[PDB]
Amino acid sequence: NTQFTAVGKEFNHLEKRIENLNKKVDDGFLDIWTYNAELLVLLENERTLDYHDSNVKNL
Amino acid sequence: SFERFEIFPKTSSWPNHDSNKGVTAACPHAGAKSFYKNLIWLVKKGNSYPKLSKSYINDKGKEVLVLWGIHHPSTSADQQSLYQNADTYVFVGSSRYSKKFKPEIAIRPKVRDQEGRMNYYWTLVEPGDKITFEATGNLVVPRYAFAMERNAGSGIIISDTPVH
Amino acid sequence: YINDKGKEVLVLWGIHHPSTSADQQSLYQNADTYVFVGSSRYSKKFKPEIAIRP
Repeated sequence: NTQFTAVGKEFNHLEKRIENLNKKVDDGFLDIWTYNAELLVLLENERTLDYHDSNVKNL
Repeated sequence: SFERFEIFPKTSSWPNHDSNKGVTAACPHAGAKSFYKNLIWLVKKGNSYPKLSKSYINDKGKEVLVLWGIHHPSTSADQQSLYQNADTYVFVGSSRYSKKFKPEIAIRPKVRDQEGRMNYYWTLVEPGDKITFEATGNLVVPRYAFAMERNAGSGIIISDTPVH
Repeated sequence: YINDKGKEVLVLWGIHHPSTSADQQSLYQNADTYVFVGSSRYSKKFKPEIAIRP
């Protein structure tokens, strides 16, 4: 999926708690996607080279 | 959409105050004391500064963004130089907005060689709405406003990267 | 008022800002007035802003 998003927010010397809430929402999403982007390609690469193996063995 | 227009024109709408002695070195142009183009530092006509009471109705199709300032002078000495009356107040009013300001007179660490300060405010008068100004000194009135449609859904890039 | 009720009590009030000095006096006679709500935690002194809004 892909919503129009405009990540990025400005705060001042006096709204630092918020700015840190915003920080963790981001880091939070980073750690999530990075992990799934990786295991996805990893496990999908696994299965794809078995497909091919499975395929000649069928021949 | 974003059209900038002049509501309170530097000529007609300021009969009883000085429309162009409102100028400081903090804001130089041509190496010569000037000021903002959209505001207008209304000072005392002669030895007078009557109650000013200007209103504007938003007839433009969209909503209009209005900015103004409140001037806090370094000392009682120049509060009088600028506006004669020592106790003053500004009052912006509107269907939704509404705040009475009172100038805080004190000496703050020189900045841009300035021991006084100016606070800037904004507010969005929606279509059909009126908005009253009213003052006895210390107001920095609008010259220009901005009518606009926002899709108010985006952000700011801060970068040294070229535009193409 | 002391809150003796078992739970917590939600209190609302208003501060009235009159159009003009004319009716500030009609309503409350004194021209300079203030309200003061106080409490163990809360505590604010209000002063009525007298002006004519749309």
